Amino acid sequence: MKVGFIGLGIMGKPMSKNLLKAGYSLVVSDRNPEAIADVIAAGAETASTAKAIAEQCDVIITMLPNSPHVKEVALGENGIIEGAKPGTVLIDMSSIAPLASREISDALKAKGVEMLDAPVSGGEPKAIDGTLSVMVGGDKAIFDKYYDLMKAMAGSVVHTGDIGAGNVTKLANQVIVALNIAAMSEALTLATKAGVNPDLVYQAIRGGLAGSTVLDAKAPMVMDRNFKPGFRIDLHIKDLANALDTSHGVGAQLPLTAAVMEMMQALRADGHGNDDHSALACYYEKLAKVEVTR
Ligand SMILES: [Cl-]
Repeated sequence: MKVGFIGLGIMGKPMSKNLLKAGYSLVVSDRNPEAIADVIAAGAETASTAKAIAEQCDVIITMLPNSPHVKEVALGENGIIEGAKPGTVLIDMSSIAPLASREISDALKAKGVEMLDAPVSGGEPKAIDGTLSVMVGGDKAIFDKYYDLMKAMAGSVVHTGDIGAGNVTKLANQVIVALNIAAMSEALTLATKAGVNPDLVYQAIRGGLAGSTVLDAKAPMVMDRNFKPGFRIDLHIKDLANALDTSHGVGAQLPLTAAVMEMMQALRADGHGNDDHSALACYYEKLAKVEVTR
């Protein structure tokens, strides 16, 4: 097993380093040569194209921002499909529209290339420490074959259905993450405006029914004025767009997501698109005229 890994960003880079630590041999690529250099310094090899990675690796992980990027890497000129022999597996760990996962899977299947959609959750801290949750769609046999590989980056790896089900699960995930952040922001801004120190609020509630992974990850960032990604608002906008599109296709009911989407549009318009999604707090701060600080 040489394992391909394409996309060495905020999530991808630490994930690849966990695979190296677990003893896997990697051939890596990214648009940033410095990101490649960092991962080769940890033990990886590299190649000049996705096609060349696919020529050398029986399994390839992608960790990319959106469907256009995955489509270019998987299907485009010098892409995976041009180098992959029948039986090669793509594990796309990107968060992309479920329809796009299915489209890319069908295109790869025509060449005999298999695919799992295995997006993740846990944020940069859990990408680093290897305790991500992974949620996967595709064939059970392929899931079972690469469970250990995926588990080397993760605290949990769960099969959720056929191809695309990983990304459907990730849409549900991203609805929860956005709303949990917004809810934290709404509540902390209320308490601050009403004259109670939000750090004492955080300490007081974190152990009860209001406790969450978002609360412990993001309340400190907000109060310390640290909005460095992390996970950019612009990427969360793409995920909510996908969630809303899916909801409108199947007739689900997404009122709170629809509201938080408009908040994120306001944040993007006010220069916060490249901030961590904890910057949802800044929306509330600006409307309530108070800052949530230590
Ligand atoms: Cl997408």
